[PDB]
Amino acid sequence: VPQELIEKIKLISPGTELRKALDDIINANFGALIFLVDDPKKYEDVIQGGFWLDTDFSAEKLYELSKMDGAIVLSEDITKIYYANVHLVPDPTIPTGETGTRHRTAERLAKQTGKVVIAVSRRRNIISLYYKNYKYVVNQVDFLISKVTQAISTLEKYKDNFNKLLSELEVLELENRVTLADVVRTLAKGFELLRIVEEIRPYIVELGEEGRLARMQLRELTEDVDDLLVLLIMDYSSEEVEEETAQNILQDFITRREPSPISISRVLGYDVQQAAQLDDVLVSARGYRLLKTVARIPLSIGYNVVRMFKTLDQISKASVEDLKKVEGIGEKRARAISESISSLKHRKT
Amino acid sequence: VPQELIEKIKLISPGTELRKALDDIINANFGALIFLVDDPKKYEDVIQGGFWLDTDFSAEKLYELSKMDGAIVLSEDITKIYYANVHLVPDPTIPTGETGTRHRTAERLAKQTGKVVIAVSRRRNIISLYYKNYKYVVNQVDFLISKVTQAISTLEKYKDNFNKLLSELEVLELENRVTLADVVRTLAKGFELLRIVEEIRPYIVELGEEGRLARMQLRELTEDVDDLLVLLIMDYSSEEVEEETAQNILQDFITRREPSPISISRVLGYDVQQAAQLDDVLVSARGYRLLKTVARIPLSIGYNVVRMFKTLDQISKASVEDLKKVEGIGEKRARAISESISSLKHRKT
Ligand SMILES: Nc1ncnc2c1ncn2[C@@H]1O[C@@H]2COP(=O)(O)O[C@H]3[C@@H](O)[C@H](n4cnc5c(N)ncnc54)O[C@@H]3COP(=O)(O)O[C@H]2[C@H]1O
Repeated sequence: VPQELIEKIKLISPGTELRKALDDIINANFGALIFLVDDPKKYEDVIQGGFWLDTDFSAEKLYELSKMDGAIVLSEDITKIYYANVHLVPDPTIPTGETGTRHRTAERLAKQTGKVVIAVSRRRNIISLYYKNYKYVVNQVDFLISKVTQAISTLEKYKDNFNKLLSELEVLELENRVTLADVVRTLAKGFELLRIVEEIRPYIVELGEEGRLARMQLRELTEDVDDLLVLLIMDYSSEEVEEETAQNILQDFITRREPSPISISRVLGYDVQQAAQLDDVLVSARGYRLLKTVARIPLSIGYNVVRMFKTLDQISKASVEDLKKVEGIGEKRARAISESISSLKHRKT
Repeated sequence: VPQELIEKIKLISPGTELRKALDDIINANFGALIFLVDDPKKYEDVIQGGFWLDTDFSAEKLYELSKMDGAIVLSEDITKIYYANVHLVPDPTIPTGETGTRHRTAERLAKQTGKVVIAVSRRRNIISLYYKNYKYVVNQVDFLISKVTQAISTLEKYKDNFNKLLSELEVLELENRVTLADVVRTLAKGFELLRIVEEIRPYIVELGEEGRLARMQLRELTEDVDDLLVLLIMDYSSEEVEEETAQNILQDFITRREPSPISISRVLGYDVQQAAQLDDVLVSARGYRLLKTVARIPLSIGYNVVRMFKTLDQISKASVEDLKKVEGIGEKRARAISESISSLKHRKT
């Protein structure tokens, strides 16, 4: 959905006075055909008859005017009502796949002038917005809320399985018994989880102000998942990898590439052709995840720590004095690192 | 019914563009509250909100605008539509005998402003017109046509009886055997016939263009009745009476006074007590009726003939030579008088 169309869709999203008027119109089963233009004079060839109003916009005014047949013309910023009861006459030769005089008119006029035209039939509860060559059907809140609520419920389920996988991976990581299969399984679940978020995004945007709670729920459920996934990529990829490369790996699996076991392992730098092989590849975390998340060690400085020790296992075998031999690590960083790892190994294993 | 009010009625009578619109409004069961003013700027105290239109009036525009709630404001000559969807706020203290917000509003505004206010309820088919302290309910054509058709059919009956009484009196006149009862009976039916005409007149006016055939029918039926009644009064009044005085006698019995036997005989100049005495009084026609309607002799000249011969009876016995001794009667008029009378006697008696 082009950013261009997205901007127009906001004009009729829950929260706007315009949308408030369209909802009333739908609730009353009145129909509507609205043409948005800033300079009516320039479009006098497509606008016939009706009443010249040139008055300040209001949702109540639009609703009342919609009781009359014909079309209403508003300024593009929806601050002025120019005409009411007009006959819109776009070029008949313009191709259109719409049905009925009202929708065929709206599409042709939108294509012809490059402006927005809103159509609402009396029988249905949807709002059809035509811009240029785009057509976007806007749904009622009830339909959206239902879809969004089910998606959120679905996400809770994915997140729960994700936390179960992560907790088990945590134990293995601390015991240095991690296999490629363990990592791949955790990443795949994390990728699948973030995909759902991406897919439900448009519904939430279309919800406008009625999507505030939904946004809060999504944020609470996926708060630190992206970072966590990036750190897993950095900790288990075949060879050293930057936070940028990892972040890119994440974006690829959430959209383009499909999160399949082999595909994920392959992108991580492992040469595998069968899923069964995964349980045969032993891997060791570099330590980035634990250093940043638990030890609260900045990634930049973390590269230094991994530079010297290579793996979390070797980092947990170092002492305060030993750890301080790394640039950026003082008695404080050294303590945080050492104490945080030792504490986890005692509580988790 | 005041003339200043009859003028306003014409504004919504069948045939006008305004009435065409109101008929449609009624057919669609839309309601209507129309305010007719000349200077829109001067009523900012009773007119609130709505849309300023200042556009040319048309029946279709009014109809379309009546779909919205509220009132419409038109110019007094029905050439412009000033406002639509407005809230009318007349003084609440002004007395009103109307029921419902719309009609109470209409009567108050008309009284407060001295202007015309038209109200139409959604459920009923009558147009209520308010002007100053007047209220006139206009009916649909179908209701008016039924009443008018009945009245005409009734007039046909009275006219048929008038014609029979007239032919009977004609015989009696030619034979000089007329009694006051015969005269009064004929005049009575003639006064009753013209009264019916007077009572149906407002129905005819209210029919507007749709009353053309009705008017033609009333004219054909009562054509020369008035003249005939005036001539009878002149021929049978106790003492010589001027035409104007006869016409005034007619006007009175057609509106004010009641055409009862004794009453008519009284006004004719005969001192009668009981209606049974009428058959006892013998009277002789002066001759005006026959001289003017049959001999085509102007009243100014007929006076001369009566002045000399005194009665139709004597006139019928006068020779051409005798008649030519009268001022205004030459060989031509003498022949016409003599021949027209001898012809009637031969044919009728
Ligand atoms: N001051 C008041 N006191 C008690 N009830 C009140 C009221 N004001 C409004 N209402 C109630 O609301 C109903 C509908 O109001 P509405 O404006 O839609 O629909 C109205 C309106 O479009 C028109 N109308 C009435 N008075 C008007 C006024 N002063 N100015 C402009 N339009 C008026 O006639 C329609 C029907 O009138 P109706 O009385 O049958 O129906 C009224 C009445 O039952």
